[PDB]
Amino acid sequence: MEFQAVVMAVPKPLLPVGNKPLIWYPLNLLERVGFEEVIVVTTRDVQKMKPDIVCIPMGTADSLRYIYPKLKTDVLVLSCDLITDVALHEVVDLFRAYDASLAMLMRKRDFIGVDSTGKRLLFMANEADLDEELVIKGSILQKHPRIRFHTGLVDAHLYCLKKYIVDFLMENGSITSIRSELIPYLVRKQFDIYSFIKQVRCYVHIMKEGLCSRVSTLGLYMEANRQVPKLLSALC
Amino acid sequence: FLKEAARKRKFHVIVAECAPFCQGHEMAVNLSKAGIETTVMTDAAIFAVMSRVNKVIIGTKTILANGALRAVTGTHTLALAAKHHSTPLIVCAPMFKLSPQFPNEEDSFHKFVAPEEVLPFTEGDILEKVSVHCPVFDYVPPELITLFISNIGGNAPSYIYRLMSELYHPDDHVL
Amino acid sequence: GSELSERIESFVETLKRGGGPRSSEEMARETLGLLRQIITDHRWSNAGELMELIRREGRRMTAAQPSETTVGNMVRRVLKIIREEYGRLHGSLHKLLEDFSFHYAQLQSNIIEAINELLVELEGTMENIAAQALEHIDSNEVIMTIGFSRTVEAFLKEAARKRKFHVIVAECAPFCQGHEMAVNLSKAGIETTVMTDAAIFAVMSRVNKVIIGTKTILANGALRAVTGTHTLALAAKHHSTPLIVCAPMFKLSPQFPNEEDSFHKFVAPEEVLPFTEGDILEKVSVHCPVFDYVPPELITLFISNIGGNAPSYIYRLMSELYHPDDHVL
Amino acid sequence: VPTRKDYGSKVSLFSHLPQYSRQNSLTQFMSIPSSVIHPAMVRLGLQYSQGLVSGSNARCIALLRALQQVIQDYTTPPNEELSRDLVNKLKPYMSFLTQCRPLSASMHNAIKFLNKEITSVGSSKREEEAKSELRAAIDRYVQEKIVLAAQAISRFAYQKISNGDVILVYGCSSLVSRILQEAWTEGRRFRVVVVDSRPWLEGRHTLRSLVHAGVPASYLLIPAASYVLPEVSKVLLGAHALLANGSVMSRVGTAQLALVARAHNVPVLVCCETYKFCERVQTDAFVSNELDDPDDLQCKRGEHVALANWQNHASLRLLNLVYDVTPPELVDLVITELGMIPCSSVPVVLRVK
Amino acid sequence: PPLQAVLVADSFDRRFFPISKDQPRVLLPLANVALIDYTLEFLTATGVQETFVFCCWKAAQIKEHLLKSKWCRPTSLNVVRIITSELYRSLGDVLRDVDAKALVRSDFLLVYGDVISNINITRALEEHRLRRKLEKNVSVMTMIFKESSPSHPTRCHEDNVVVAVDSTTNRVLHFQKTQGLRRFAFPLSLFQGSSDGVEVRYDLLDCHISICSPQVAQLFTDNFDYQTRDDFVRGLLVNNQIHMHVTAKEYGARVSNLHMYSAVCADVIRRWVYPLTPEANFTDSTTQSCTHSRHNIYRGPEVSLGHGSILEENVLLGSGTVIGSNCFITNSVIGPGCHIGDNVVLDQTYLWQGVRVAAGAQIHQSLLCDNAEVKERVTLKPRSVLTSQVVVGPNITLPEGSVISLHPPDAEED
Repeated sequence: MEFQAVVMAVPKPLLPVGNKPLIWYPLNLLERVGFEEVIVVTTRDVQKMKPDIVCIPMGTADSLRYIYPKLKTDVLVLSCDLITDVALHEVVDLFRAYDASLAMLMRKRDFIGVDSTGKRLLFMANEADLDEELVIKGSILQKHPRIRFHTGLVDAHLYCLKKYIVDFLMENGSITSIRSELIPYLVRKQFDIYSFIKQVRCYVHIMKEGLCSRVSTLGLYMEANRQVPKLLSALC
Repeated sequence: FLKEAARKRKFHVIVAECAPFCQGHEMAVNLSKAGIETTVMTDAAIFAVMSRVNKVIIGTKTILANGALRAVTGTHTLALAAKHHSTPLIVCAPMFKLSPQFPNEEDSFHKFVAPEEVLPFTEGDILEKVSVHCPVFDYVPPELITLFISNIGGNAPSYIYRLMSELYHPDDHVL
Repeated sequence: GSELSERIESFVETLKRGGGPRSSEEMARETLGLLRQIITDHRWSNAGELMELIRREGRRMTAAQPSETTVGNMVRRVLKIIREEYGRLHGSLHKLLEDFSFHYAQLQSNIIEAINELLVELEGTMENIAAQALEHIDSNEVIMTIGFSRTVEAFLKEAARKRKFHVIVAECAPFCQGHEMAVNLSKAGIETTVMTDAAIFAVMSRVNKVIIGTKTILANGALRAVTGTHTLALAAKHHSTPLIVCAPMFKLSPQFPNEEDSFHKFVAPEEVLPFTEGDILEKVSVHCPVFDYVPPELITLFISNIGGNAPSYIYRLMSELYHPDDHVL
Repeated sequence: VPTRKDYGSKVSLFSHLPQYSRQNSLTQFMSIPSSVIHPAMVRLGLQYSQGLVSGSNARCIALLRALQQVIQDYTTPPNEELSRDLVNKLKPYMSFLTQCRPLSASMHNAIKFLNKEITSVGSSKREEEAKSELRAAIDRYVQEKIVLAAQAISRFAYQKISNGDVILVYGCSSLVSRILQEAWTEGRRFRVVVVDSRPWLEGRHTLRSLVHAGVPASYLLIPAASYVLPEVSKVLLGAHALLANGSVMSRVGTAQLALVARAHNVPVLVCCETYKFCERVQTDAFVSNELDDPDDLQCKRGEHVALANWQNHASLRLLNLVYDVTPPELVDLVITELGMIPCSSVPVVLRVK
Repeated sequence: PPLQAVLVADSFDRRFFPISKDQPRVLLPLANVALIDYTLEFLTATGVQETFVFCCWKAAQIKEHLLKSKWCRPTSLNVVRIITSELYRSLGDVLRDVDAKALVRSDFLLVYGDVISNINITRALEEHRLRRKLEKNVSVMTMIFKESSPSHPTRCHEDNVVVAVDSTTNRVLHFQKTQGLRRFAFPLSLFQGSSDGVEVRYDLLDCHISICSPQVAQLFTDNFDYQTRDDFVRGLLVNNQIHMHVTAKEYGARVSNLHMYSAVCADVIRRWVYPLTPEANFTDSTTQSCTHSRHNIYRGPEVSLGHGSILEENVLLGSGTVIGSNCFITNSVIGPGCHIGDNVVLDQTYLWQGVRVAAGAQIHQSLLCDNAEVKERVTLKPRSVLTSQVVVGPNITLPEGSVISLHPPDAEED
């Protein structure tokens, strides 16, 4: 079809958030809107739509290349810890209209630069790589003289990716943990990946109203456990 | 053409009677019988009322070769008023009303009937002096026409010559 | 006193820099008040010296802004008033088959009285024009206008209390002022509509009447209206629809289309093409004319405070309003 | 797929035409992996609704490429012929595309040609061969009616443009821009006057394209066209469709421009392809037209918008016309790949195809 | 509080190094009219009630030109005051002297004597005052910027700047030029307090118009090594707050070098600085009257245009200028008292008063100052500037970028 579903879980993914399985929330984000097939990459102990479950005897990029022969069309990566009240169409419309190569979703130490219209991704960097200051090129400003900076947003770890990007992940085994190596590289490349295109663009979606909380600690765990009930009241 | 669209649209129809034979009254009655909000009037008030009109749809007796018509008396003035106000004048006529002749002839174009309809016989002795003429039809040039709605679709008057070439043979024009 | 000088300089500067009074009525009132003031506090004895002083000051005010002809009209009206009052106190082909150096005493008081009478008439012109709305508007009528004019606004909203019609408003591309008029009309429940100039001819087949406002009326019955009125008049003439012009008497200038090129007021191209385009602004030549010329042949009637008249009689109004020697000013 | 709901209060004279809003898209109520609608058609409808592809030929080219993709991605089911299956399957896609944005004459003609070609496929031929033949027919049609026709019209119009001329164009038409660029490259030395209108402001596209080409150009809005025509020597216009009665259906600001040009005694020319020649007839733009988003009429003048909240006034209406019709009495010449023909020869060319 | 301004009629930088030897930068005729006239008209039109004119270089000429001008008349609402001194070497010394004399009281404007603009500052000044009354001595300066495109000819590299401002409330967090530099650096201090409405702006034209406060002059006395305004802003930003105001429907620009000069000239002739145009005659002079015609062609009195010559685009003819036969002039500004020959092509050329051009000359993109003269069969290339009272012999072809002046070492000699 158009998109393929993949939910990576590389216990933590089995924590009962809201007395329900933690991996049940991403699948619900995938379910109710087509998605008759889903591919899950989990540990050996993690086991119970139509889930295609594979074990991991390792980073996100390695798992994606590990399931490369499986994928056949554009991918939509989802995380194990993901409870959100967003409409998936909001990010897929951006991926569909501008024929973009990368589409991400975030919610209000990691600096991001968005253009005037507010959805073009122009700059992406971490605080650790920068030495002391923030360096910006002249060409990006000649094309886009206005760059709105965000620092406080959170990364939901969900991306609408193309197929040749996965082919590129297969080619170069240097990128690991795409969330910190592939997305910044693509953002720095829109201004090699140019061999599998047969111009690169990256887009973003900001909700500013939601429960887009990615569970990665005990505090966020309790916060999600407390906020899930008003959402489960409408979902089910 | 008018009563086929009244089932899905609502409009106002103005009907101008014909002075010699007031045949527009029957049309107005038949249209009002279907609920179209029709009105009847004289020819003298054609131009006076043709400032609020938006479209004109009429029928002809025959279509000449250069796209002109032989219509009932009063259509030439209607076309003149339409051209003065720049209003489209539609002519709904089938293909059998198309004659392969140009305005060659003279005087025998119109059909002249007894003057009884114009001036009655009970006037008096003035009928020996007064000369009365009663033309039934008139000539409408093509320049005042805008469109021709036929069974094969609407067309412009500047293409009627082709319909002639398509319908009749050049050797059978004189008959 | 120098206060008169300070006022004259401020008036000339405000007219030359930007626009002054927003409404034409306020402009005429301000001009007449300044003229009355110049007559009141000044050293003048004879009519020729006063007329030359007023002529020099009016020439300055006109040179400040040539497109602002309401001030030239008021100056010429005051000059005609002075000449008439002087002839009242001192004493063409049919005619054909003058010093102002005599000094009277009550000339100033009656000049001021005449100016006040002109002011009151200037104030009543709006109601006098708006009172003739029902004579030309009917029920279930469609009216088309362009721009924003107080006279046309009053003429339209004065008849909505007794008649119901549909009003179409065409905005002005450089300064979209028709939106305010459309909003003000819809606030009174007139069933107004807003549209662009590109769809003027496309919609001008279902229109029944046109009522518009002008900035000034020329001598042969032509107008200096906002940009877009020439096309409106052309469409009206193509569809043979009457085009009414609601304009008071102070919008009448005694000049024929003599001039060339300085007719229209050209403003910065920022409204047409923004400054943020790029480098193409060095090559592309942009022009932004505010006004345009409308010939008299495309006009049908003129509704004024003294009743409607045809354009072929505007010359007589000129002869009635201004003096032939004060045409050049 | 549900109905495309309307937006706002429409005008009394255009109460029969749809009025939508660009912010509210119809892809909200659909599955992310589109099952009932083809993904290519979904992306095409989204691009049409968002205004990404704005043009008669850009729209037709995008539609034809999407149809090629659909045919490549479509496999015929059993116990049924392909010649009728493809037409029946493409019908809802066309319905969805029309719901996203009313189709143009070019798209209608292209869809008619494609349906004819699909119906012409025999039941004995194989599936792969039929699909390849359809894709090749689509590509040859694009090549003949769009690229080669544009070259023939430019080659014919090059003789009409002379040195020292002052040509006046309106809106954004790729055919006019290509004609002017080729005439300038062939050695002609003239200057163009670009006329634009709100709210699309698409004339700036042709303006920048000409500046990039090196042609001296000017820019102004349509209400001042009566001011620039006295110095204009020729008026080049683009047409989206030519009806059977010779009338020209094009952007809204064309009929008024042609009217003003005739009043100033300036010969008007029209450039159009033969595949944009519609067989239907229309006398004015009221019975059939297209109403775009009314919120485009809002403008930031000064520091406040006079039409910021127009829906609060129940008596206030916002009219945003798109197309318009011009009578044949205002068009001097029509340029096509067949040759220069008058406007009262539109049906004759429709005869030959 | 009456609005008061400070006018620096001397720019302590010398880029017009040949031309500025005989005659100041601020009296160079742009459109037959000096730049200080443009600046004074802008100040008088924006609402300024009093100005303080400071001059060091060739101040006698400046003062006796202002004293003939219309702003020094008893009927002017913007009373001007000339303060002259030979010690001033930079803007910092001028502000120090203002603080020493206690001339200013309230929010005053700081503008150079070569700024051409039609911007109204009531809005920005109102914003400034309200902000200052919520923060009594915070919010000390407001720099006016005109939003443009980075492609525009008016944006020269020598003045080109990049800002890192707050989008919630306009506030300057980082400000730096981009003269000869390809990748910009922005420190991390900016993202310290709030960190949500931060934005980088590269589409801005520095109008060199700043709404200053007496405290600015105070700080100028405090910091002795503040030599300009830019250094004041950098030294305050390393550490009081400085804000901005962006305009999109008004024009404003400062003539800093020659390239900036030919950009404002083109804009002024093309009516981009309306109402300030040659047709308006905003100086109230009798020898600067003109008539605006089609294609933005300006003709003065006694133009004596010869038969055959063609004016094709935005040209400005002076009063007394004589045009010959069969000429071609375009995008060129000609001064009063000029005298052209025959078969003379002028393309983007600027002739000042007292120039004579012989027949057969072809001049393109070059500037002729007062009393210049060229003989027959002479061809000038782009950027081929002639200073005052130079004479170019016949049958000479000047190279591109050539500069001729009567002083020996500036660039060349007669």
